[PDB]
Amino acid sequence: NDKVRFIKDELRLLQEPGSYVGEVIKIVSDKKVLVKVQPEGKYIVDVAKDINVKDLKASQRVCLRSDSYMLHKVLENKADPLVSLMMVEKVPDSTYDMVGG
Amino acid sequence: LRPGRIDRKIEFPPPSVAARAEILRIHSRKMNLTRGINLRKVAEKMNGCSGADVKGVCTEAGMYALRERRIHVTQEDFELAVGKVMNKNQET
Amino acid sequence: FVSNSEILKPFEKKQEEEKKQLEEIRGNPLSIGTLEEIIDDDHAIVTSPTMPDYYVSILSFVDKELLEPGCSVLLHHKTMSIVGVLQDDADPMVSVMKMDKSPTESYSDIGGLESQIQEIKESVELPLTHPELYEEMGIKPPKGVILYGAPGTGKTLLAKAVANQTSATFLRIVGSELIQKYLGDGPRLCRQIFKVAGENAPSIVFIDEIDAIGTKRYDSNSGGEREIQRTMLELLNQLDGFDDRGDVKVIMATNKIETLDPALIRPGRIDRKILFENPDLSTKKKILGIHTSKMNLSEDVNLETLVTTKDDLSGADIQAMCTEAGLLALRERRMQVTAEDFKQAKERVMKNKVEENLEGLYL
Amino acid sequence: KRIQSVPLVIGQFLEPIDQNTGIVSSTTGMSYVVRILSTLDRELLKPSMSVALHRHSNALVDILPPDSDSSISVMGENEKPDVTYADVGGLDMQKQEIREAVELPLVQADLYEQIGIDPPRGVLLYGPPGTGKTMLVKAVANSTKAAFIRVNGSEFVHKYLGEGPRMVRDVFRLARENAPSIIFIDEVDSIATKRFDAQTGSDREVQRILIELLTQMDGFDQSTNVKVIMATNRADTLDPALLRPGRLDRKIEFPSL
Amino acid sequence: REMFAYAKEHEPCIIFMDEVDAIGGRRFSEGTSADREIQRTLMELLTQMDGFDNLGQTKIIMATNRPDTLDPALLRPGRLDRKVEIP
Amino acid sequence: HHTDCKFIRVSGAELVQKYIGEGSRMVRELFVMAREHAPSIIFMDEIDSIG
Repeated sequence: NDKVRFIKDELRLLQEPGSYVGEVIKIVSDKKVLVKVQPEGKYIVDVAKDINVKDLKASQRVCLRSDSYMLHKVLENKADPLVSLMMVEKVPDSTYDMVGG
Repeated sequence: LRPGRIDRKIEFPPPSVAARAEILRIHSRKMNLTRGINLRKVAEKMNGCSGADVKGVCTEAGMYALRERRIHVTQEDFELAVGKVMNKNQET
Repeated sequence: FVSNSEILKPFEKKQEEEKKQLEEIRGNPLSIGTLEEIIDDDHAIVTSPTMPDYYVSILSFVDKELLEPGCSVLLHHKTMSIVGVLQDDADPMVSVMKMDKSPTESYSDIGGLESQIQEIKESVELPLTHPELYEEMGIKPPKGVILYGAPGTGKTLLAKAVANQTSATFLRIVGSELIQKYLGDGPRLCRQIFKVAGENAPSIVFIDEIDAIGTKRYDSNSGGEREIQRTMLELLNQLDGFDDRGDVKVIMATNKIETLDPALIRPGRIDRKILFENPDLSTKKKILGIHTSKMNLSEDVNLETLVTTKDDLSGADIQAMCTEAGLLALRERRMQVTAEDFKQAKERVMKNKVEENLEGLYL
Repeated sequence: KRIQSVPLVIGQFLEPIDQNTGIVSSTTGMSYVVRILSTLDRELLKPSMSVALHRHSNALVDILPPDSDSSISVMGENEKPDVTYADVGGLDMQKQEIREAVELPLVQADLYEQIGIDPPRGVLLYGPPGTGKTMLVKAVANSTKAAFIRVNGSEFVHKYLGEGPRMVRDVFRLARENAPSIIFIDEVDSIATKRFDAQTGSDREVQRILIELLTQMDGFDQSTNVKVIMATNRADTLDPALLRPGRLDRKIEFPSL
Repeated sequence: REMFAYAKEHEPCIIFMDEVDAIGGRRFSEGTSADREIQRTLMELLTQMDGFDNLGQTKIIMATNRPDTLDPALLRPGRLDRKVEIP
Repeated sequence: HHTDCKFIRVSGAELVQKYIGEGSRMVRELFVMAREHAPSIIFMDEIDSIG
């Protein structure tokens, strides 16, 4: 029955405007986080009441809500390669046995 | 060149017959081979080859095996692989 | 009781009413943008990262002095009005800038140069540490010093000890980084160098190893000979045409400064010309004891013995033998370095490591 | 699932996040995070799979079939064959190397696993421009008679910002559906150059066009069932980073004089 | 691509070129202050006369003040077959 | 590999870009990448012309 009730109540969730995509840059003591949206500009929003600014840092992919324009949760971090071209190789496979003579 | 920047200067000697003998078996260790070949005889025909030329012989070793449609690499492929690599170094 | 009613009571009442207005003032999204220009009517124009254009009125939480063309401010969602100015923290632009705070250096390791130290200390460290000498006398200290001499004299450690005692901002500009691939970025870089150094403290400007424009040598960066003047004259106009009271101290040093344009040296602003030569047998005895102070030496090793063997060597050649002697004993892993390691180390430095040319010789 | 039934915004899937929740990228350029419809599943789609989005809310509605739209979608055969391989002589030296690195792995993929040799994921071409590089590729398309994709190097550039990178990933998706697929890019040096990569403050980056080339090729070709053929002018023009291990190692130069 | 789009519609069409000193040259990419628009412009003129698209009813008349300012790749056969000199 | 480090190359061709404040930052930007991660062992690429 709960599976049937959740599907019939999905119409309210489908009509929700959704959320944007942005990255965290810096924070302040006012609980206002700086979110940089890739297609759009930058927007300073308020963190959720269930979270705080202690778990937020620079270069963090998060979820920015649409209608209320506030932070929801944290998605993922920033990838290892940065800027234009960044070569990151940790613990290669080359050893002394691979080099003869 | 003056001290204070580079504290150690290592001179790399060019590969030799005894040097390329142990290098040839390492690059060929990742592919199929045949015990009927010789490690120091193949490197003896090559003279003045760099480390990329040794890997080129190993890389081209499996190319000639695809023409005969066989899963093994005999002495016939090594003789054709060296002749192709030696021509690339003497060209240009 | 009486004062708390006239101080704490009206203050807490205004702060609670101000926070209630912050919800209507500062919205949820709080869009931002780039400020272009301001007008005396309290109206400005701000451009968001999406490149729009708007004209609104300047609201509270900002003044006329805090507004500068080219800065970033805070906007509003529906009305697009300016909420206030947003200061820029965590360095102005670049985080890899050579600016540091109180590095580790002393005057004991630079010993032997005191003849050349007295000139640079009075023109740099003295006005910063004791400003009452130049201000009360009426003289104006020079705006910078320049160094010249043979390579290997250790001209880098001369200005390194200044940053520790002055306890101020210390900047470094590589002479090879002065130019840029894109034409026009040369003066744009040098303009930002003096801009950052001029905002916070007199500080220090130290430029070392200038290969710029000298005997070409860069074929991957093409200036067309026109970028040569625009990049170099930018450093000249900042040391002459730029208005300054003598706070900015710019130091330039490299192997040979004679190949540079003497007009770029700007004579009369730099009153200190310091020359460096090879030390004698008396000075090398003090320099050798510095590098061997933290080193464990055997009983048979004598400091006066190695100095006698040293012939035509600079300060960098002495440290090379102490480093090489430590590596020779490192292979055998000995606590105290014996005398046989110093004998083999001093021979390899002056032979393979140091290549002694004839230059001017005529025996 | 039938609530919408009306015009929908074309989306593209990116990464899974939560159960019945995923991030999507609309063709409008603005990425949104919505919830996956209950009748759908995260396993029924692909990381690069293109989906549909609601008109206003941009919520996920229906998953489009595994085919995309760039230009004509390039089915690959319309009146294509004209000449054959026998009509061009003298290239038999370079023709044998291409047929072994292109036509051979598409037929028997187990030959490389037995000999222990990693087949190149594609083949480049070098030498003086304006002579060859169109003769050998045309002979392979007629001899193989399979999926073939011919897209110009500068064709990936679109008048819209976000449309450029979206059309790059859409080419590799069509090659994954049909196993004997050959991707051909004529004059790739337009979007791939030595340095020159930073466009500074003109529009965004434009490096993303090159980033998608390195991202899609390095993440795909796990079964080595897709090969990419590119033509250029000289070697000094192309990005030298393309010859590193882990990506295409093939180098073929047209003999001069 | 818009000009050559009318070749398949109207078959008896001949597209001219008027005194090209710029987009006909080679000028590979080193620096050059983001020339990619002109760089890709050269790639389009070398596309329609190269790729598998077949027309045969469309002629390309290109006029210039000197052959040295033109891309040597464009001067190769397969694109400009006959060079008519007007001394 | 034996030192358990992160191998990072240096391409001197792309180290010079043009931005606002980042123009000359890209040259020495690789220094910061070796700060946050101590096991660097920076390697140099694109040495000279081999022909």
